[PDB]
Amino acid sequence: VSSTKNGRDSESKRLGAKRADGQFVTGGSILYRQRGTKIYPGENVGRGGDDTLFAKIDGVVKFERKGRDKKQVSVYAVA
RNA sequence: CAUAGCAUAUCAGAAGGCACACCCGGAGAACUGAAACAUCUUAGUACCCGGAGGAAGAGAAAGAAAAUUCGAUUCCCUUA
RNA sequence: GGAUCCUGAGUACGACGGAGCACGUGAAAUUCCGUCGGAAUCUGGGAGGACCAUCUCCUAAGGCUAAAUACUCUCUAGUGACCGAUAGUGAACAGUACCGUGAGGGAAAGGUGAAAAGCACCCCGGAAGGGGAGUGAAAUAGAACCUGAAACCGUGUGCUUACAAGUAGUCAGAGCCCGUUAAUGGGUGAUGGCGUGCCUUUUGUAGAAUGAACCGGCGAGUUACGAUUUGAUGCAAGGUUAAGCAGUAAAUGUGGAGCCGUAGCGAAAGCGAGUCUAGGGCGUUUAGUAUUUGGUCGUAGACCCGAAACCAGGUGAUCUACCCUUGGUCAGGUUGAAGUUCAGGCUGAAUGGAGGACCGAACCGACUUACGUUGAAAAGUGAGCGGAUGAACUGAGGGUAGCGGAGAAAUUCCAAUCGAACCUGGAGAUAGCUGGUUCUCUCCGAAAUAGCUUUAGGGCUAGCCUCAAGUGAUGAUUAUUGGAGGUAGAGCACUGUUUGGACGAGGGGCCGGUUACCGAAUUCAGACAAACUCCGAAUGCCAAUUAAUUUAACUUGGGAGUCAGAACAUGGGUGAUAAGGUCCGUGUUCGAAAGGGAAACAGCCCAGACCACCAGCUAAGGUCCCAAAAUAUAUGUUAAGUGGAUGUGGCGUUGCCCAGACAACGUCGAGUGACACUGCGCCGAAAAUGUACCGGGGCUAAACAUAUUACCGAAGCUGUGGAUUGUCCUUUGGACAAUGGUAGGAGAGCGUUCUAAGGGCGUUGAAGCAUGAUCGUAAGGACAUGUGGAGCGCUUAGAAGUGAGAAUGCCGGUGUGAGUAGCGAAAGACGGGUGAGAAUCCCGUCCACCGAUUGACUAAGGUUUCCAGAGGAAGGCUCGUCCGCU
RNA sequence: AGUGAAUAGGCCCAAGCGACUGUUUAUCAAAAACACAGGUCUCUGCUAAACCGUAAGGUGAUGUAUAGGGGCUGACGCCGCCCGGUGCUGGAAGGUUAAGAGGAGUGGUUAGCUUCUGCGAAGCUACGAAUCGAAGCCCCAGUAAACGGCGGCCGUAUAACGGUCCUAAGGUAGCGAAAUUCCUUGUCGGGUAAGUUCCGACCCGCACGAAAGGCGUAACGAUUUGGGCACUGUCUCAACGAGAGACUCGGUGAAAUCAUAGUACCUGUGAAGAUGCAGGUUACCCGCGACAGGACGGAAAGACCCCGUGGAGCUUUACUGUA
RNA sequence: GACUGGGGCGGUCGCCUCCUAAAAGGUAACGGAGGCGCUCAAAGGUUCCCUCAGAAUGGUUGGAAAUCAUUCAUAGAGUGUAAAGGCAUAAGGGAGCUUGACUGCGAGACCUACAAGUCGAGCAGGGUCGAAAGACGGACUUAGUGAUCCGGUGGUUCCGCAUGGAAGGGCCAUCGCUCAACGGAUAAAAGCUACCCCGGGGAUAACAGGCUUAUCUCCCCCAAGAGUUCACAUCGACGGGGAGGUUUGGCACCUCGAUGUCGGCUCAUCGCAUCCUGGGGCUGUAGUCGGUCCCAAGGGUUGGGCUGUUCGCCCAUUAAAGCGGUACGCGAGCUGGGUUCAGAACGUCGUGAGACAGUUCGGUCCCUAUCCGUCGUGGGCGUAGGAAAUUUGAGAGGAGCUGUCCUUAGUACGAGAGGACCGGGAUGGACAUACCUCUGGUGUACCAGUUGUCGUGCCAACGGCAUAGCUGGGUAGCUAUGUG
RNA sequence: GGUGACAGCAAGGAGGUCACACCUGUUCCCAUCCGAACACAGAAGUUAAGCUCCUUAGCGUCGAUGGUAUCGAACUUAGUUCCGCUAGAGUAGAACGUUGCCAGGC
Repeated sequence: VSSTKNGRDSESKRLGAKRADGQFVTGGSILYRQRGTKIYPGENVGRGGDDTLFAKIDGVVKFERKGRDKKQVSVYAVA
């Protein structure tokens, strides 16, 4: 009988943290999924063209603090 | 004229029935499957017609092939 | 010898249209039919999957041709881990009885005994039937004849019953009567407690949702060939034969065509423990193969039953429609439209009497209304009513046939069937839909959800279940530690909403201006947000660990089911701050869960049933009687039984103060009167069978409260004995245990029929049938006795038409309704006769009925029914001595 | 009491629809439906057209336009504006452009006569001015008892005329609240009755315009619809008689149905409407006669509604074929 | 075609962003909001530099402001495209040179049923910008497509039929139309059933039951005033507020192997939210009139004309002509007018088959009562001796309604006309009950009489049949309209 | 002065060619309407400003203690109890940088 104008939405992307602080990761592992730079790269960490943070060596991840509010993620080598 | 044909005297050659099971011909569906349906499938099946034999049909290289060859046709097992 | 003539004509070949070849017409190469066109004669011509060449290969346009091969309506001889009378052929005695116009469809029905010795004779009886007696091993072996179950119907008897409320049982329990597989014995049962059948389908069924009257028989995952994965066994770098052959329709023997493996990779040439494009994929660091067993799958009808329909070949116009040829019927009345004589000046004295005429019988029809509706009748009867010389009614013959025919037209008719008749076949059509699907126990045990889908009550993969093999901390819960993150709450600093309160430059007041006033701006002043935040939890999430208790977790395989969910409490959307509403999220319980409480009451509270007991402690809820346990204590409230008002309850301050404050127009003496946060009340509150919520009786506590204690209360836990299975010290026992269950997965068994081998039994009595107070954890097994009169167990192995309570299942038998509905229109009375028997048969004498017919003929059609004598088993809606019956 | 019994038309006034006699759904419809005698329109020159057949052969018809086949319409009597498939026979003549012939002239190649370069003839080759002329170009210069419509707006409830868009006009008479109008029992009204649904009186034409005929009739009629007079148990309001059933006795003797039954009520509970559950209340056992409240009574696997990649029939400018 | 708080009509169907979403991720509805089916040879790369809308300040025309300088001026600027998350390392605004908007690959990871999708260090090769480190595999991030099959263009060191070219396959690169219902039935496809059939479903609608109560009927709570004026005698304006009972709707829990029907007829039984009668009171009741309330449930509560009607308007009455429940009480008790059936006429709308919901005429209502229940009537047994007759009454059921004439009284009262209440017996009535037949009447099927046709015994008189042939009277019994 | 580890904004006060700035420039490499920017060449005079030394907490930044709730559990169907973890406001209070490795000069 009636006409509903709404009814749209998109598929949810699975953004956010992917590995845990203190956890041993492997080289080229994805540590955080994000639109934008909610968290910056750090030591032995890169960013891809989707704003994806990733490791560059085999180590241990620590989330830390960059300036006064900016946050970053690093990987430190020796396990 | 002559054919056709009329008869006559002759041989009875046929006609009907069917084991339609098998075999050889003429004609020839649909439901169904494709998760609908039309090319396709069921299927050259069912059913109808003929011939009708004890078997029918095929068969003796204008080939198969590529070797050094087999060697008409028909049937079984492989290749599959 | 090898080319001097011959060497298979509308042929070969081409095109347009089709077809057959595994092949959808492309390269159709190869081969055929229709229409047309249409070459060559051996250094020729045709083929080798388009095609051009070298190479092979062959010589069409003529004919015949054994063997090895297919099938069985038949014949003779035989065979079977094939059926035994609802089976096996439809058919053991039938294409019959019967049904249909026809094509066509199509049953039920075996049994005396060894031998008829098949019951001489007497008694009762009209007879039938029986009682003796006889024959027989045996007549409860007598033809309704082997055995003889159950439903259902009776006669007798031990116990019990006329104040009683019900799924008919179970547990307790007197009284009376008995005496067995003699054992913690059997029958019946005053009286008390508890208790809403089964199956199916469902979120949920006592259900007023489905199915079944009862009892008996029959009635549903099979086989063949392939594939995958388990178990077993042989051989092993190998393993194994197929068809065929000699043998018995067996084993065995033989027979290496083939198939798998020992090596893979790449599209492929190819390379090779490597290869394809260093870094990568699939590989190498070896066990396979044959037969057989279990599970699942594929092609077959593939677990069983069930459509509406489609197609093919046939049957029917003896019903009905229209037509053709040849024949019949239509009582009586009424009426003067060109009839017609005379008389008059064209109507009077007169009067053929026609017509889809107009009243009415025969005949044809069917408008109203009553009756009838398990009918007298699958379309009728009574009373009225329409036509009744016409387009009338009707007989005998012939003709049109299903995409058809016929139709004064209604989808109306075509054999009681028609928007497409009937029969047989394809055919076991298809049915993602409903129903049904048959012995026992032990262990484990879901789901009602993603995603996609011409998909939405279906399916597929994932999730969750089960079984086996492997791997080894990788599993779970708490501590102590880091970490990612914007919800509750709060807050306005940003985006928007906000109400009051604010300041002058200026368009403006004017006669350019004043100034208040209109608008925006900034301004001090303060509430709000799912799509505002910077200031942020509790929890939940990931992880790491020399941080403690626990027993999981994962990978690869075989097998599934599930895809309708429900209430409750908490977080939210939608709706109305509705719904036993609807949609998500986090838990619980039902589903699939018995037990106790809530009166009753899947989903609420407590709690998870292996089995025995007339042992004990407790949970939730309870302790006056029903109905177990406190009429228990001590101490308080309640008087009501089940919007505001002076209603009352404190802590309070207080204005006026006994100098005399509120009244009576100075008497008067003890507080006055106010203003509130809180306790019980107050009205507040007005439906239909019958008191009606303590469930009832009843209660002033037996109400509601608080604080102690006592006790009762479950299938929870503990005692005692037992079973089956894990678990592991393994003394397999002492323990550590465990043991509700639907779809469904796994294991172990019980019975039935048949076969092999070995041992048994049986006329001194097999199987079957009936009874018993016996044994086994269950399905089930014995033994004793009676009946029966020739076959049947056990042990180990093998093979299946291997188990029924449900399908509005199929067939047979027998109930209930019930001594009930009905006995089909219609005159009978009396006397006599015959008879075992008479309302009913025969004979009277009366009396009634039809009275254009219930009369007499004549047809079609039917086929002996017709006459006489005998007879009453069945038939005849009662009877029967009678009869269309024998 | 004289048709002394039995038999034998009820009438009158007003309206629809159909001319009439006839025919029709065997078995819920007998009629306004179908026919009909007449009208019309069209096709057929005869081995006619048309129809059945694969065809041969047939019917039409042993007929021949005063004859035959098909459609519409229905006796009798009174009764135009229009052809629009982006437009259809006439008057016409200026025309334009398809196919074809017409050739003043005009070029690569040597391009003579002139090598001191130009009417360039003429060959193979490579182009081109005149003026003329088909259907269509035209309002395609017919058509309606053929499919059809009869316009929108606006002055205003092409309604009356009044200015209009564009076309073929978008209305002849006649009728005019309409088996058709919701507003609208239109407003007007009236005849009849005590009280309405008892009969036609303006145009104020949603849903109007003439053989898919518009108006009038005398006859009809088991047709529809009103109003009177007879007359009556139709009713007030029932009573009494006569028979057949019923009901008692002798005889004979079914059927649908059925899980087993020792089968009460009220309030409640519950798959939300209980003989069977809870709490109460009432009730000795067993028949016959009568009634119809409940056993969600019996009967027919709901015909309404939805669903199935189920079907059948019909239509069409659905898709694909084909006579 | 599907979805769908039944279906149809309507809307939608793929992808992106945000809320709902409960601080990881995920998460529904026909819940609430917006975008996409591209664009850019620079808006790409790399080396440099460089940094506010607005306000205030003034300034040659000043559309006030664009153009002009100074004070700021938190980024509020701005970023091609909606949103969110991020950016002054600018990822924003200029300049140079350029094309990395390259060729092979990739340890490992995110996401996920699958097929798809996402990110990547770094290793080769060959390069652009920068002096150099170094940076670069498009774009601040995330939308801008869609398998396979067939078909079409070019390379090749692949196969290719005996051998060899070779058309054709294979591989590598590159295209095009359609799949928007966007996991695409093969890339070709409309309607009416009212003759409708079969398989199913209370998984899902229409009636009745159940829940709810927006709506509906009512009961309470608070006020400017009208009313001459006096708020409250009368009404309550804008009004908003609490409740109670469930009648048009919301929901889809029983019933689709059937719970089968609207009005009327016959017969009831409950309620009170009272129509009459019965009590009372208030009055802005002079007085009858009346207004107005409260208490009160026993009994009563009508005859017709029109419409199928519920409902509704009208004529006459009456003391009065209430409002509700009971499957909108009652169809195994009745009818069948309305409406859901096959025929037909008209109107409108469709090409048409048909439809509408408009009309109009015509159209088949089954059942033998088992159990419980109800109304009547019997058999059995019982109860401390057996019988016959009289009784008591625990407890049940039935009956309680109405109107005239007479005082009173013409007194109260009425400046006028108009008219109080109140007391006695009685009275004879209307309905409905329950007796009965003496009276008026009905009927009388074995009673008396008159009469017409016919047939028998032959005149007549009888008897038979014509509805008891017909006509006129009528005993007992049974009766109303009669009497109590 | 340079680089390098975890507090600001401004407001009065002063102090010097050792720092570095203020200036002199168009003269050159640089370089744009403008040597206003950017370059380079001066180095005359100089703490007036930037720099630089407490500093004022006035603005700003941190941040207590009290304790005003939401997991768990019962009671109940209207929010009440026992727990554990405790916010945002807001008070007090601090606070005008601790200061890592070199030159020069101490």
